[PDB]
Amino acid sequence: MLLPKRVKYRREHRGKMRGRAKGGTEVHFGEFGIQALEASWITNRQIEAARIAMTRYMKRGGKVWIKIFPSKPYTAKPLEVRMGSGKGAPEGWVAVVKPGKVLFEISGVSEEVAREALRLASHKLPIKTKFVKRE
Amino acid sequence: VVKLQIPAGKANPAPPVGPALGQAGVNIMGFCKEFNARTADQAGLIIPVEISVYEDRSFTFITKTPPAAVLLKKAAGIESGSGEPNRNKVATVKRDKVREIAETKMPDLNAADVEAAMRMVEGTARSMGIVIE
Amino acid sequence: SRVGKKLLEIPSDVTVTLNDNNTVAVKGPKGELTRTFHPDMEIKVEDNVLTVARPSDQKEHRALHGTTRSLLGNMVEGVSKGFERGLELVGVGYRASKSGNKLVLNVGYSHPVEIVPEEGIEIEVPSQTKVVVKGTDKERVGAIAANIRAVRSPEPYKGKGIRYEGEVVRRKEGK
Amino acid sequence: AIETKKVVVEEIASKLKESKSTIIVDYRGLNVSEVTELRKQLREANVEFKVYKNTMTRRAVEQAELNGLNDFLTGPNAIAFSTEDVVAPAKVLNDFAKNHEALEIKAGVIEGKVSTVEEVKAL
Amino acid sequence: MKVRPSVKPICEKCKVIRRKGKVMVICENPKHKQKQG
RNA sequence: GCCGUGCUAAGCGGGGAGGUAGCGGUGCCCUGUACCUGCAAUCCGCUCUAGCAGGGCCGAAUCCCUUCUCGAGGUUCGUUUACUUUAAG
RNA sequence: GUGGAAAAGGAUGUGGAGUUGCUUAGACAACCAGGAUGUUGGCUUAGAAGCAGCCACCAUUUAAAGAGUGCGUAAUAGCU
Repeated sequence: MLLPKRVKYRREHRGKMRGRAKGGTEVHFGEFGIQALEASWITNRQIEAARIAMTRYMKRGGKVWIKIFPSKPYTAKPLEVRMGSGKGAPEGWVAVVKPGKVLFEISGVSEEVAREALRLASHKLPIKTKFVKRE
Repeated sequence: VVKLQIPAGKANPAPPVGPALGQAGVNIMGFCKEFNARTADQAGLIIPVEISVYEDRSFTFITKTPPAAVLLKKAAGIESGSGEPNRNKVATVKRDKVREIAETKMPDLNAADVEAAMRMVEGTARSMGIVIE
Repeated sequence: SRVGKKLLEIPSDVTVTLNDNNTVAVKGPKGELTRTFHPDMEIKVEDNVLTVARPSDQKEHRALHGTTRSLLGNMVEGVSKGFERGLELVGVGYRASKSGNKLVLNVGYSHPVEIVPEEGIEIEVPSQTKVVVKGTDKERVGAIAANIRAVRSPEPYKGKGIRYEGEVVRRKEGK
Repeated sequence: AIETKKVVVEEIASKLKESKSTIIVDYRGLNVSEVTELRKQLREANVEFKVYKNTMTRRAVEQAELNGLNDFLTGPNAIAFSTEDVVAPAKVLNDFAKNHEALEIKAGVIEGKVSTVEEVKAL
Repeated sequence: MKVRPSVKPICEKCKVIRRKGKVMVICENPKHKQKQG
């Protein structure tokens, strides 16, 4: 449940994704990070489910270090209506994710338990995913 | 061979030991007099008795020294020791008492020396947190 | 860590011959066993020395090269001494006995079960419960033993029916 | 791998000042037998006798080549090594002979160990 | 059997056998017997 | 101890397919002439083996142990009837 | 029968390119031996001693025994 408390315009374009991420190409703040390889939309519920997976498995840590925040609203028309007559109502929020984006960062937890936590939470996201460690 | 930690209180009835004495092939009541005669030398304690049956159907009974930390409860004054490890420490035992307890089991133990014996009693006492002075 | 290039030897008085390119016939004191392989293998018989030779070392050539030496060695002690599988049967009324050249079982069923050995592999009853199969080839002895076990496989709740000599069976408690 | 070289050279330093040794085969290692043997050698003599068992050919030839090149028979299998600096054994060797012959496992009917020169009938 | 398209060893006694085109597992515990597809 | 005055309690059935190296019990047979409600079997009270709450007991032991019994069941054999079901002749 | 229809996920399928400990002072397996003592770890079960858990992480000569990974009504067995 991650919410921008105020937005200029509550309806905006769906946008196009292509190419790698502009920033967040390296894990810098924690010591083990997780990376996206394929670009897609990731929602509030997916961020929250991954965070509950990581925190509840590790039961300890410095902190969780979510590295993306959803700002894009997406809209839906009400069900079974003739298509047109204006853009629909805002339904939820989406963090746009390009490849080469670190999604979650981990510090202070050892090798195999960090590997297990990140696998357990990367199974809860729709995108193909790779582990990474800090240089 | 079987082991039985027979106390000095009661060795007669069937609910405590029963078939452990029954299935050995030796009469249970026939050796209770010898068991009580051996126990009355060290009465007030729990003596382990090993019962061994040879190939010639001969029965041998060997009594041994009582287990460790039996006198530690009497030195503490509390019958049941602290079940929480190493933070509830009531029993403060002098090293003279530790040396006496080791000296009582110089024949029974297979430890090398008195230093090995005080290491043995440290390893036993560290489970319930008994202070050795 | 290799079983393929180790050496196997005829222990005593067991005759071996190669009558066709990859058909080997072995006559020991008990009987004669003859088998046929694909021609990619190579077998050479020195006096009390058997050597195997593969043309190339690759994934399934390694497998066949190992298994032909294992097979020939296993059948040569089989033709040397024969081989035993014992079968116990556990139950208060379960019975198995010998009827002529056949074996009869009565375990749970209204009809008795008949086993007819045809390949000259013997079955004997030293006791009512213990039964033994004795034969030349490990494959056929295992097949007959499995055929006896399939009459009644052992059941988990009470140890019952046919079982092997020393294997463990699963114990499930029924309340 | 050089820790092997340290334990080799300290065992050479032990066996150089070692005067006598006794054949013990490390098979049939039953607990009552080995505890009674160790307690009775504690009774008989000092603790100088060792429980070391490693008998690979890199060890025995390296011990033999400086002194006592008779370890070819003790090369295979497993033979524990006993070191005796204090008092010449005689009644101790007779004790080993009698408790090997009156049950309590065998020693190979005296394989022999070269104290200065000994191959046969260490008594 | 457990016909599941995800087959992984549950307990450490399990070992995987590549059999007939379907990667099964076999274990002493019969509950841990499964085969994909 | 002749006994009398104010009062009691251990205790008021077991055996034999039973359950824990564990007693009681809601099949079964017995003497019953010894009391009643509940819990208690793909189960409950429960551990010197007494099933757990109260009361009907003059009230202490003839009812706590000892030849004081055969007998009412659990048995390798029953070649001694004979029935009944599958088959070596 | 891919070619000649399709995903998250699963795998000792297989061909290439690497990295890393053992690597003949004898490795990984196989077989033969070893598996104890304080100590039956407490304390609720007069049953638990690995058969539930407040719970330690000792020392012996061991480079072998951890107060323990396993048939086991609860220990006691060919057993790992």
